[PDB]
Amino acid sequence: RHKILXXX
Amino acid sequence: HMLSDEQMQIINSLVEAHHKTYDDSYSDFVRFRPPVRRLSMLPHLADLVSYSIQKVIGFAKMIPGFRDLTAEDQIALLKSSAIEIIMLRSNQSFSLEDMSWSCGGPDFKYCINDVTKAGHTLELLEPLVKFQVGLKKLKLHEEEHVLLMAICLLSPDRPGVQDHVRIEALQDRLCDVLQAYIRIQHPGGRLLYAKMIQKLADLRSLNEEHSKQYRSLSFQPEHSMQLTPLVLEVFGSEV
Ligand SMILES: C=C1/C(=C\C=C2/CCC[C@]3(C)[C@@H]([C@H](C)CCCC(C)(C)O)CC[C@@H]23)C[C@@H](O)C[C@@H]1O
Repeated sequence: RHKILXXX
Repeated sequence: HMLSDEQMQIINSLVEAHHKTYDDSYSDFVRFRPPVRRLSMLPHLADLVSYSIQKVIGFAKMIPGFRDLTAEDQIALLKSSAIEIIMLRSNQSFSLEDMSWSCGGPDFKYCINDVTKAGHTLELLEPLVKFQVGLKKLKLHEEEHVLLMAICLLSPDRPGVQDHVRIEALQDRLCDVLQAYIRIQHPGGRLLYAKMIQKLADLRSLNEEHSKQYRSLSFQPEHSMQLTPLVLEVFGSEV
């Protein structure tokens, strides 16, 4: 999981 | 023929999306770590690219249909294409007379030599400027420029994408709009669509070279430390 890409 | 309503609405939405995410004043650039001329330009260019990734994300969100994909496909598309969208959208600040990107001041004028002070070599930068020159000479209308960014972003041939059919159908719908626009609205663009598709293949090759060189850069703690959290996530191998 991507912390920042979770602003998709 | 004549462009249709749905085609019109797509062009309008893409041009508005670009105007909302690309600020011709470049006034935000004073907020980056300042440029300095061992990798004296990496802090400033890491900030510039990180900022630009956020803009490309805002642009993607306003591409008609993109927001209907799963979050996983959106991120896969963004991660694989981000550096390409940045290379394309940067053509707007690129100048033939200076052979550099000029962004509202001498401090924010970037030439090939500045990017070597960020870890990159002529293996990437020489092809990159030739790309900017050839793209600049195409004299794209704004409509064409923004369509090409959306087409590049909505490519289904990317690693990590699941719904390949839905993404290809979206991209096909944008290619059709672009083809109709060029035929109807662009005098002398008989060969233009093919030239733009070719630029997409140039971008693939520049992506590969950037990724190779980014890896060499990002595996050294003294250099990865100067990047931003968003750059590390977007350009990283984390799945
Ligand atoms: C950003 C944008 C602009 C210039 C893009 C440039 C010029 C400097 C060097 C860049 C940034 C290339 C670098 C080789 C990218 C490497 C970044 C990194 C150090 C992380 O590996 C890619 C695009 C080139 C300014 C403006 O057009 C907004 C646009 O959006």
